[PDB]
Amino acid sequence: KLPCRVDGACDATIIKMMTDLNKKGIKVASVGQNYLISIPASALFADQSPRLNWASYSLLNEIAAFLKQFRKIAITVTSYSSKYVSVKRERALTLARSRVVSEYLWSQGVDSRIIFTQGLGSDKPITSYTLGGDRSPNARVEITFRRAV
Amino acid sequence: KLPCRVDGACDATIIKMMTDLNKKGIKVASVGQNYLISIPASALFADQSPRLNWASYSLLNEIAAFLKQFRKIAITVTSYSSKYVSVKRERALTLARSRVVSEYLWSQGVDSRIIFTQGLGSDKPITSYTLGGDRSPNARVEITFRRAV
Amino acid sequence: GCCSKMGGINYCDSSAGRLVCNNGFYSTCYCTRHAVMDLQFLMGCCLWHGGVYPQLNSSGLVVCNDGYVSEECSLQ
Amino acid sequence: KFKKPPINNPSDDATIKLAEAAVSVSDSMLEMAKVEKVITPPSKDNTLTIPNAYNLQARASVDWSGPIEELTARIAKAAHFRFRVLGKSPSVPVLISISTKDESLAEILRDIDYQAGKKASIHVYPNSQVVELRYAKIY
Amino acid sequence: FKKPPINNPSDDATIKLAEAAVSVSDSMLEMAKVEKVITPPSKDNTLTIPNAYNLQARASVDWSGPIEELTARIAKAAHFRFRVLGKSPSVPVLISISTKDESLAEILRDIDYQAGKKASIHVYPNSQVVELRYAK
Amino acid sequence: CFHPPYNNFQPDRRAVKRVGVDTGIGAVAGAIASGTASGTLIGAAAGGTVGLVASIYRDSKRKIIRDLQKQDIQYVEYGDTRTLIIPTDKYFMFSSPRLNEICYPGLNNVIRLLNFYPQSTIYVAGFTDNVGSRSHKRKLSQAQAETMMTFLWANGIAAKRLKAEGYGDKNAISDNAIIHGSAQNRRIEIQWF
Amino acid sequence: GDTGSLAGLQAMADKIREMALKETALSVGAQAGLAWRAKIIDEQLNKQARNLDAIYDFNSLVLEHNILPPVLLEGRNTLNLADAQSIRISDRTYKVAKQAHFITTPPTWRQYLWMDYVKPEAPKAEKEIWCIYTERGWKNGIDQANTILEENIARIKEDFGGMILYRKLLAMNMVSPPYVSHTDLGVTGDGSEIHIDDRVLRITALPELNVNSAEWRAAVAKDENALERFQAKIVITNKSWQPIIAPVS
Amino acid sequence: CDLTKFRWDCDLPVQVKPSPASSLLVYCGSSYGYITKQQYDILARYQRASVNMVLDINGEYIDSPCIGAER
Amino acid sequence: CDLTKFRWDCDLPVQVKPSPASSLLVYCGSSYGYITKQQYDILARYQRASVNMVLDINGEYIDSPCIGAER
Repeated sequence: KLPCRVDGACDATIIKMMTDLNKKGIKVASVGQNYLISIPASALFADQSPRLNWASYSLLNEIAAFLKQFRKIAITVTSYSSKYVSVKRERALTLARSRVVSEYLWSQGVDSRIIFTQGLGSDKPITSYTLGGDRSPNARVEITFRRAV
Repeated sequence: KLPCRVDGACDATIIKMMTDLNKKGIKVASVGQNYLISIPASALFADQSPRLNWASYSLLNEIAAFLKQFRKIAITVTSYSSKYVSVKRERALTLARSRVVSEYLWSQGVDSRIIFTQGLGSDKPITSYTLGGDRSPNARVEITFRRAV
Repeated sequence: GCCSKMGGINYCDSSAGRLVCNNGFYSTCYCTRHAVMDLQFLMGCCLWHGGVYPQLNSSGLVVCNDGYVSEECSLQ
Repeated sequence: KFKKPPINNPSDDATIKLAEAAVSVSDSMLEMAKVEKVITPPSKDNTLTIPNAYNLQARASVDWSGPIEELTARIAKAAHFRFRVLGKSPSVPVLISISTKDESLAEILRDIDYQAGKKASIHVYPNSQVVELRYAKIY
Repeated sequence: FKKPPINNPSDDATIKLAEAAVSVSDSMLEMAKVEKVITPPSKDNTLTIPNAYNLQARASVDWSGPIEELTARIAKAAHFRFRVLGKSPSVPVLISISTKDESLAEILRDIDYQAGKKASIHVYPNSQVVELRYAK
Repeated sequence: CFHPPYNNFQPDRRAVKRVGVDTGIGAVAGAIASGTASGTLIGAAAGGTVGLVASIYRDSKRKIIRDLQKQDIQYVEYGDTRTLIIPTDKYFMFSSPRLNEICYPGLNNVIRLLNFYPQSTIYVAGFTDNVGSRSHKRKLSQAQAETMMTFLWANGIAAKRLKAEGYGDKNAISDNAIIHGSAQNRRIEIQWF
Repeated sequence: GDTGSLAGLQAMADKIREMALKETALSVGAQAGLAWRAKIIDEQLNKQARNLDAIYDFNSLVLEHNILPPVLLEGRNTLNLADAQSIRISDRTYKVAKQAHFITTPPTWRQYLWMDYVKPEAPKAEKEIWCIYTERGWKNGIDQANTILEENIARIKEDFGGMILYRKLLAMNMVSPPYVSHTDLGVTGDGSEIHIDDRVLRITALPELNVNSAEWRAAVAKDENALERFQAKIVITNKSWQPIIAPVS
Repeated sequence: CDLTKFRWDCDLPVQVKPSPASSLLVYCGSSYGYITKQQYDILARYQRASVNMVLDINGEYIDSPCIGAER
Repeated sequence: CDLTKFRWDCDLPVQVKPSPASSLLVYCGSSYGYITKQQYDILARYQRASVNMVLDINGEYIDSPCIGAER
């Protein structure tokens, strides 16, 4: 007479999808209620351009399914990239990338009241290995959120 | 207890008659609710004269059946012809042709509140190939209307 | 079950309304009726009008608590 | 074959009636907006009170139907701006409902201020990095 | 392979509904833009953060009562002197500050804002004094 | 062999791909049937000829128009003024100038058909229904028409051959007071000579 | 066996007697069809819930003191044939259907558009025309549910349009705004109970249409031409999109 | 204008201020200009032929319908 | 500061008195100090990057959150 769980979400599905994304190379970590999905920009975009490959839409689809498995109030999509031309260049590139990823995720309707977007360019890397372009480890897209209750 | 369709009109009949007229050479096109029947003047009239052949009355009967297949408020019969003698000459010729075709169509009672008529002579051709008389592609009679609801 | 492919149901956290599984992960399953459910389709007559007025019916009319007559529930 | 371009999915008469009513409502809205703008055109833009700045150009796609304060606090937190509140919050909440997609935090704060109107007002001080929501002095 | 929006209007009537909703929201926003009266920052009759070092100290207040008592207590906590210029009204000017972590400058700003035109607060930092000026 | 999003606006190779596959299967069949170099050559020639005729069929203008009609795009030829009517409801993101790249087969077919007339002058006109404000309808139709014109120009059409204009609810091919007529009024018209 | 679908209703059974069968089949079909159509209507409303919230945004029309603006009804070209030799005509009539009042929460579209749904449990001229007549009853119930939804839509449209019309008339000074007064008591109470900041809000003047036609304000919009704008190659150009079905009247 | 050819393409300059030479009103949508008597006559001829006469400024469409007004 | 490297480690001296040179407030938890214009700008940059900027004195943590205040 009342729902026994949040609609369309299963614990087995969440665990399997985290395992699959980690196997693929998308780092899905969860510290406390905080969840992080780190996507290498080489698996989403072209070489230092804000244009997703048509093949990357399947990856964006699995990430959208993972986001739909949870209830949340606000997600955050942040972009970082290696230094290519100028601070303004990488900043605009990262903002555009976050805009596009968030637009697709918003279209693939997730239970998210707000989806914030930002691109810091090359402000906060996660590795000292800065050699490479979009293949660099610290050129990535972070989707971070907190499970709501 | 109530009619299931507009009396005496069928979708299969409309499609069949559109196909048949297009096969014959009378162009029946439909963009939106707007319908157009372009009739070559050589299939209706004589050589630059507003006198139909007795054989063309079967064609006019098919066109009258097509017009009767729809409910409408106003049809428009327009005439164009190649330049033969003078501007006033083809204007008068085309007005007479529109008058005669409209009179026959009106007599073969169609569901049309108004049947407007006009002849612009040689004002608006549809083809750069102006060689010929009544065999010219841009010497024609257009029956244009809008299906009502 | 609910905490499948996790360890299993550890305990129902009534403060949040959800189950807590054998790892630190919460469960999608509710354990109390006061859990936050996205209830949008609610059955019953005279919603948004005070509920069905509890009177012994003489006709098939279902009258709501504010006097409005629920035509979609009344007998025909 | 004969076809015309827009062959959409089947539609229901419930949606059809809702669409006609919505179009009539939109026409009435347009007429009242036009007549009121003619009667008294606006003179001041709220971009004076909410001046944009860096880190206020972060973007957000919001879908919110609750009280104003929580949404404004979330916007300020995402903008790294300290959130301050002035005035006594009224007993009747200042409900707002923003349904946008991918527009900057300054634009969202401007929309929130416009929707609040005479009940509440949002200001942004970028020198002090402060987003301030003030409830009007009614009551 | 990219997928279409799950909430995409793909019905002949749903599309019209969605455009009507867009137009209604646009007209409401325009109406609000015309209606709203704003005060430019230059012409804002409100207390500006006094920047006084002693006043920047954080505090925690839960008060609902006369303005004079809370203003005097805030001034004494800030170590400033306190004075009142004007005649106290019959009905006291009642304010309410319920904050857990807010500086004394911002608390005085809120006190002034809630006082409105019945009373105002001025802060002299060179000669450290909080003045509560009543209005007649 | 073909990138789904517009193939990077690069020339398309259905003909060469189809003929290559046809010669491959013909050569395989001939080698199986004979076991000789001459037989393999005969099979490869048969595959080449069958691929040639198949591509001649499949690259025809009539087949392109049939494919556009299988998609939700209408083609009208009155005299020598040819018009493609493309519904914004299917080929545009809702109430936005953004092209609907999920419908890339239709847009590619539009480009292929327009490539058959290298000298034509193309006018791209945008239309919307009656819902909304006059200025809103004008701006939205103009933006959609310009996006379509830009797509044409990017796919290999000169900038001088293209003009983009956006009418509101002005020129209606259907009754806006009814749902399906209002739907038919939402379209982009591409006219060329 | 299912009352929630016409298929199950028909599968349930897979002049006086004839007429009784017809009547009972119509009766059973109508209620099931009405319930099912109400359920589908509710599903559509919930699908379009956010758009309906945007359209019928009663919250944005709320006046200063959380007062619901009155509902104004307008009619034009009014005529009444009182009898032979007497008619009364009027250009426009404005009426106050509902008066302004204090509210604590803005109204929502569910109070008007929601259709109540309960799954109704219930059971040759014997089970041969029964399926025909229960299908007829199903269609009748669907039509009845559509009519109920249409009336609900009309009611919400009347209320929202009246509120918008009040806003428009207040812009043109054809109505008076509601006048509210606050009595500001101090700290009120005794040793048992006190209230700190006691205020009493009272609508001392309800809004009303003013008959002083001199005070009304006409509003005239305009459309921008090439005034004050214009190489400035102002041209009437033929080269453009030309409709296929050109002379349609 | 060239009125027959095939595409009836032509150009009508528009003068905004009501000059004594060009004082005939033309309503291009909501934007109105003034033209001469011969220009009005040929515009009326095109209107009879039911040809769209959109107003273009610097090659940019501004307003669709043109209808002759008081001379 | 060095803002990219890998660990973005850097140092911001704090002056307790509001000097004319350094008069921009920083609220390190409940303990507030004053810094310069460039220091405030780089602190705001680090805040945008969302980096904890705990206040340390003599190598001892005192108060974690740093938020820029009135200039």
